[PDB]
Amino acid sequence: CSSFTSESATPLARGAQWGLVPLLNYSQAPQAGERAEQILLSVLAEEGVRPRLYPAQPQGDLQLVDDRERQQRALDWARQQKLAYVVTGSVEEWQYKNGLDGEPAVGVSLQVLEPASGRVLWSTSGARAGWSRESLAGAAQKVLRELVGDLRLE
Amino acid sequence: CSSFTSESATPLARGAQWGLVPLLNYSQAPQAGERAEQILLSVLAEEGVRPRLYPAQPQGDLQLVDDRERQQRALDWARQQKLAYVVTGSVEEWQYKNGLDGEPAVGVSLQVLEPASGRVLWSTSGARAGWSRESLAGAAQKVLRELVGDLRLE
Amino acid sequence: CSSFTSESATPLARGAQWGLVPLLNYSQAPQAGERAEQILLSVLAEEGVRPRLYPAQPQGDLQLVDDRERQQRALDWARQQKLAYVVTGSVEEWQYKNGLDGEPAVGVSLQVLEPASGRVLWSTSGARAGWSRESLAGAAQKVLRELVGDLRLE
Amino acid sequence: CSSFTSESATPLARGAQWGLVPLLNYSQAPQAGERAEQILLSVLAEEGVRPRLYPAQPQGDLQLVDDRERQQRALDWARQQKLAYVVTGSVEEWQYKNGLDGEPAVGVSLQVLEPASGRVLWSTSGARAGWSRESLAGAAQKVLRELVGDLRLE
Amino acid sequence: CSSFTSESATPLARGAQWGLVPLLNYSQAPQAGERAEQILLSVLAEEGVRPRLYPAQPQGDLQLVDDRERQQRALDWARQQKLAYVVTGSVEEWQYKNGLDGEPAVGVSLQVLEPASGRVLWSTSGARAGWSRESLAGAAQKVLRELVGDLRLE
Amino acid sequence: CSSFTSESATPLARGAQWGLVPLLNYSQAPQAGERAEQILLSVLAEEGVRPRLYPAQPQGDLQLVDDRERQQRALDWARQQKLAYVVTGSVEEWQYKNGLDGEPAVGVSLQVLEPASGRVLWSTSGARAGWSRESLAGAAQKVLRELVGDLRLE
Amino acid sequence: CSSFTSESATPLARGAQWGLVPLLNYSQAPQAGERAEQILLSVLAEEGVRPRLYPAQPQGDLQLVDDRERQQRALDWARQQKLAYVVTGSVEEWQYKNGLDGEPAVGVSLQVLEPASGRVLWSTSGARAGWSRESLAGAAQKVLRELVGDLRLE
Amino acid sequence: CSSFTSESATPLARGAQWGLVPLLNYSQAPQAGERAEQILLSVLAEEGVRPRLYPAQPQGDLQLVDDRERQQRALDWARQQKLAYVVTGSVEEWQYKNGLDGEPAVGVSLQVLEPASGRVLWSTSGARAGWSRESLAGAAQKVLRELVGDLRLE
Amino acid sequence: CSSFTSESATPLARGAQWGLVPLLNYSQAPQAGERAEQILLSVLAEEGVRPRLYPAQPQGDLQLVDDRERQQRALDWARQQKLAYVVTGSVEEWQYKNGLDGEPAVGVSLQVLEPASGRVLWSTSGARAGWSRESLAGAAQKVLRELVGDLRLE
Amino acid sequence: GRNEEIQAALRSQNRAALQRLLERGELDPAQRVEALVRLGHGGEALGEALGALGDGHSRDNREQLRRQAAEILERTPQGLQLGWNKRDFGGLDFKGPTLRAARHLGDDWYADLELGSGRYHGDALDSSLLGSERNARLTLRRELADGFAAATLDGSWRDDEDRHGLGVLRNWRLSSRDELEAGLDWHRETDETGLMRALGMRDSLRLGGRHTLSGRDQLSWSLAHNRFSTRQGDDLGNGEALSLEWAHTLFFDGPAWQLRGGIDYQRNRLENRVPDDLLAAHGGALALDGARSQDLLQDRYGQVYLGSTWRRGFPGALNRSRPQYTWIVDTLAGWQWTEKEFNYGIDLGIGMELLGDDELAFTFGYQSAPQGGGGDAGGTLGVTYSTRFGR
Repeated sequence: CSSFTSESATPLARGAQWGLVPLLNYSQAPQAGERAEQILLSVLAEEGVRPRLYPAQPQGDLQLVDDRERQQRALDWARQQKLAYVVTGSVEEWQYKNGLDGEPAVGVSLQVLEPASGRVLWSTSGARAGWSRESLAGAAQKVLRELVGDLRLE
Repeated sequence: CSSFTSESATPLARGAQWGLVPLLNYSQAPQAGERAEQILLSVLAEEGVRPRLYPAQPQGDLQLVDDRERQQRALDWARQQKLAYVVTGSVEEWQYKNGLDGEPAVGVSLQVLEPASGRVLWSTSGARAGWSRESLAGAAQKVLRELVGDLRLE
Repeated sequence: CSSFTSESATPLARGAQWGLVPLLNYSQAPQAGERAEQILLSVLAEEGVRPRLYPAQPQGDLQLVDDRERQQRALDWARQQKLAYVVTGSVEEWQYKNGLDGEPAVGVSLQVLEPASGRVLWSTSGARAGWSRESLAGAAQKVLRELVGDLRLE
Repeated sequence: CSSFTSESATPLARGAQWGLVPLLNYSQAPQAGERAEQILLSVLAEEGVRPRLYPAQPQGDLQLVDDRERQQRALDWARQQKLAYVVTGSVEEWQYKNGLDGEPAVGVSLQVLEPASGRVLWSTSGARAGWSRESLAGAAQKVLRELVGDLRLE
Repeated sequence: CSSFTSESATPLARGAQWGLVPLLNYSQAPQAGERAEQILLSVLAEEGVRPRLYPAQPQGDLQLVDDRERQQRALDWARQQKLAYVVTGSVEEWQYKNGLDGEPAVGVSLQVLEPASGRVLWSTSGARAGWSRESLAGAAQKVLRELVGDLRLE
Repeated sequence: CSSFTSESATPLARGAQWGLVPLLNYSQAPQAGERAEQILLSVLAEEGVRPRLYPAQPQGDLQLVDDRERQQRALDWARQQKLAYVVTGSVEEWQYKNGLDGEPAVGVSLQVLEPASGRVLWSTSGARAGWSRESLAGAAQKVLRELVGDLRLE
Repeated sequence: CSSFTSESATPLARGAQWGLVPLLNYSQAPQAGERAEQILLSVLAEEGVRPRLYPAQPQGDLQLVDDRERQQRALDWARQQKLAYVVTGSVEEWQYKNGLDGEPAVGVSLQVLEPASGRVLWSTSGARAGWSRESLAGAAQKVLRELVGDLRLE
Repeated sequence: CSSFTSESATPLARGAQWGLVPLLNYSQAPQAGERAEQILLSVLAEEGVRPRLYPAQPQGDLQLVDDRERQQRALDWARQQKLAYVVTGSVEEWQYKNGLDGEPAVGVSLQVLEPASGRVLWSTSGARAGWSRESLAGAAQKVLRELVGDLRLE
Repeated sequence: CSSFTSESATPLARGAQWGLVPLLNYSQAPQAGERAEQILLSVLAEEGVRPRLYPAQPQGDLQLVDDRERQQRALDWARQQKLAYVVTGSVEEWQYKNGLDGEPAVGVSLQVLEPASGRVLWSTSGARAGWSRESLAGAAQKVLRELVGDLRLE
Repeated sequence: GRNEEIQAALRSQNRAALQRLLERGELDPAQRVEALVRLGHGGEALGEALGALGDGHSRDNREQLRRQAAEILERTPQGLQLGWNKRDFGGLDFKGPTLRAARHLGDDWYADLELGSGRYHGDALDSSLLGSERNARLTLRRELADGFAAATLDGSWRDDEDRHGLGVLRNWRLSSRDELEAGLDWHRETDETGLMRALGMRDSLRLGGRHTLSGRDQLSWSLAHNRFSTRQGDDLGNGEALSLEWAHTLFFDGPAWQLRGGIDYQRNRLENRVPDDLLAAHGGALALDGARSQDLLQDRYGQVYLGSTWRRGFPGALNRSRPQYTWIVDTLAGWQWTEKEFNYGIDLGIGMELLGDDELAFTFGYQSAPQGGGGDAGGTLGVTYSTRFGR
């Protein structure tokens, strides 16, 4: 039981200077954004995209740095680097529904932006409530593979 | 399961000036005396009795004030008004019995006093339980109707 | 499922100055003695006995005012009034059985004391475990009816 | 299911001055000794025994007052008068059993003492695990009836 | 389901000055030693043995006084009174099972000592786990009857 | 199910001066060493052995004073009194199991020492998991009987 | 279900001066090392081995709880008395499992060291998941018997 | 369900001076490293390897002590002592799986290090869960045997 | 499984200057009034009515908000803005019924006021316990559609 | 306090208070499982119980969790079972392998599949026409707040004639001491007689109830109206059936000892003559000579019985509920006043755990006077291997 949006924007060139900035974690699972980012890095590399990872920001106050502000600072870094595209996203659901089945429920949104203007060139959302015998990591991998697969890469 | 006592006393006269004083709550349910008083007022009017209510007082410190002394104050009001009869009583049980059926149990004693001397002219007790699909207020109304119904009025 | 003791004493006279003094509550149910007093008032009236009631007085402290202390004060009052008999008793059990849908269990003793001497003239004990759909008030009413019913009045 | 010991002593005289002093509550049920004595007084009344009850005395904190102390003072009171016999005893068990059945379990010892010497003239112990639909007070009444019944009086 | 040890000592004399000191409560049940003593006094009376009970030693702080400290202070009293024998024991188990049936489980040791020297003349141990519908007092009575019944008194 | 160790030592002498030193409690049941001591005194008496018990020397804070040190004081005492043998040991298991059977489980070690030298002349350990209908004291008695029963005495 | 390691070491002399150092309790069951040592003393005695127990020392500080510290403090003791062999070891598992069966699980490792050099001469580990109707002490006894049984003694 | 890695390294020499360094407990079971070390010492002895044990020096506050640091200290000890090989490792899982099965799950990694360089000469890991009738110690012993058995010592 | 009251008033005019003051929340669901407000705004638009929303006021302590006074203040706002009609109402029930298959229960009362004088021109109540597989928002939407649907507009 | 209020909420069946305590995560694992059972979610109760039975929690929490998990598994076992059964109805038996699987298909839906092949070896039957009987039965049980509802789909494919039946059942819980049950049956398997079992179906409308008159005493009754027809759709007779049983428990476990005493009565209006197509002469499978209508269905049957059962769990159950082994000894003595015959029966069984979380069970049953046996003794023989789904 999965659901994916179909973005109608134009194709984006694969051979460009891509970048990856941290994902926004709106799901209540801690560190879900980092896990989604790792799996998305693996999935993008499977499709031939090798984004430059944002630098590790020395955050003195983790609570102070809102995920949105971290994303904005990473966008500033990407602008400083003159990257053509920047891949980001968000995590809306990262949890096991539990009960008895314990099926994983994963929901993530994928966005590709133009760093110079900050415009959203691509926007897609995917959700999956996987099988009972499925892992959360596997469900997230499937969702991100579907989302990155839907990108119309030249 | 219901049980009622039958009084052997002589009938009372409907035409006299009836009164009503608050009921003693020996059940642990909060404010069950007031609920019983309201339903008793409704049930008495069905028969044809229109008792005059005991005027309330400021709370002040009602914690020190017990049910019996408050009822005695109400009886002082009743004798000051020259009332022939005073309907009163007590609540012994007002609760839903523990179980999976939500069964209400009501126990009400109904007394009729003479304010001139304070002697009891009528005293009956009724109990009801076992009707799982019935409301606590409905059981109380039925018990009070049976007790007020048995009150021989000429 | 009930049991009652059968006294071998001489009958008492109905046409006598009866009195009622508060019941000792040796059950651990709060205010069970007062409920027993009200239901005993109703049951006695059914048999044609109208006992004059002891004058209540609010307790300065619950711990200081013991059950037997208050009963002794009531017996002093009855002695002052020159009553022939003082009907009294105690509550040994006032509770539903533990668990869900437990039946009511009432255990009550009934005593008739001579106010002058203070000696026991009558002493009967009754216990009942009722139906699961029966109320505590109804079981107590049945027990008190049987105890007062066996009381030999002439 | 019950158990009773058979005293191997001489019968006591019914036509004598009997006394009653409080039972010792070694069961962990509060006020079980008072309930046992209240039922025992009614059970003795069946057989034509009317013991004079010990007088009530003032006290401070009842928790700090030893039961054996009160029994000793009551024995002193009995010796002060010409009481030929004193009925006493103790409550070993007074509770509904633990388990799915929750039947009443009562265990009581009945002793008769010579007040002048304090010598034990009679000593029987009774125990009962009654029907699950039986009440605790009823089971105690049955046990005390059997113990007092076995107290053959010539 | 019970087990009893058989003594290999010489029979004792029924017609002797018997005493009875406290039983040690090594079980976790409070006041189990006193309950066992009461039932043992009843059981010995069944066998024609009337022992002199230890006096009520006045104590302010019962916690400071150990159980077997009390036993020693009672054995000295037995020594002063020149009693031929003295019945001593301990309670090892006094509880219902922590299961669905809650069967009573009782274990008691019985010892007959020579008050002057303090030598042990008799030593038997008895344990029982009774039926589901059995009281703790009844099981203790059966165990004590078996222990006392094996004394082989003369 | 039970298991016992078969000592390969020489028979001991029944006609000797036996002592009895307190048993160590390595189980988590409070006062299990004392219960084992009492049942062992009863069990040895069944086999014609009458040990001399150990004097008090009353201890202070029980939870602070180590069991091994009290035992060492007891061996010192036995050394002064010129005892031939001292029976001691330890309790390893004393509990009802927490499984779905709730059977009693007891494990005890029995040791016979030479009081002066302290050499272990005998050392046997026994364990038993009894029936659900069996008592903890009964299982302990059975284990102690089998250990003492296998003891080789002359 | 059991598992035992079989060693390839040289047989050790039967007739020799053996010690017995306390065992290390690496299991989370408290006092399991002492129970293992007692059952091991019994099990060794079944094979004709009578080791000299290490003299206990007072424990007034919380730093004297480390089993390694005690074991070294006893190894030096064994060195002073010039023992040939020293049996020691550790307790790996001592518990009833929490599954449906709740069988006893015991894991014990046994070592024989040369006291002067401290070299390990023997080293075996045994584990058992016993019967659900078997006790924990019995399972430990079986494991220790098989570990000591396979020990090569001549 | 078991899985073991198969190293492709050249074999080690049985005829060499081995050492044993503590295992790193990355599982959350306390003291699992020492338990694994004891069972590993027993398992190595089965293979004919007699490692020299690290000397256990005391540490500071036991709550906060890193395993890698102790391992490094023992490596420097072994380097000082001219040991050809040092056996060490880590525990990744040491627990019973949740449920009614009581299923042990053990995960252990075995490493052999040249003390001079500190280089890893061997590294294998094993796991075992799907055997509900065996104990945790037994499972650890089987895993350690399989790892040591695959060491292919020459 | 719903119930709705049918107003007897005259129809109002669809073409007029409407308002929407906030709804009272007498249910215990926090912020149920706001959710009802949004769904009611959507439902009115479906019928052609496009009310002017009231302006948000600054808020201090959110726990001290008195819905009546804020609604009154919005009513003055409507009066100064010269609005012909004002739609308001209350939320009586907004919850899922407890237990398995807990269906959504929504109860809303809708009122159309005249801001010139505050006179109520329309007042209806609706309540619905929806299907088990229904959402609270959907039940509220259906109830409000029925309420606004029956609101006769000409 | 707080724990006192939690216990009060658990005892009083305060569904709202339990819901609050559960959502705010202030209950212990055992308390959580208890609340889940009270609120009607059995599957989530089983899940939370099995997922918390480990060393991480404290004593008596593990005990209560184990007991609750065991009782839930007794009610709704999860697992697979392979076995072979022999049931002798008296002069007629039915052997063959069986396969039973059951699991919670979701939190509130329980599935129970029971497949089985088999053959009839009977003197009164033409077993050649009655070839291998392939039986498949699917039962979807929906849990409800005050009981449950179940729908069964059972089919029996055979060379003679296929049977497709459907059954719906709704169990009500009026209180903790009372339950009621109404069910409709359509073309279902029979057990009144061997001949009816082999050649008959049943359309039945049934009512029943179970009442707890005391902690150890339970009263069970059942009222039925049954219509019996051959598998080809020819009437054999309708009737009503009444049953009433009183069960007294002496020990709840260790071993569980229970005494039962009850009465069973059936009255049926049989047709004038058995359909001719069923007779072996007219190309049928009824090899009985004469073939009187009583043989398929007795017009009057009655029995009053007393029974005693000793057991450790339930051998042959899909899930073993006791440590490492189970056994059952069940005895029944009966007095059939309609047949003037005393019926004696014993049911024996033993189970043992082989590989862990499983059970190899052997079960034996004997019954001197089976209903419709006509003086021939009946019995039961079975061997099963059961494995449990779960951690």
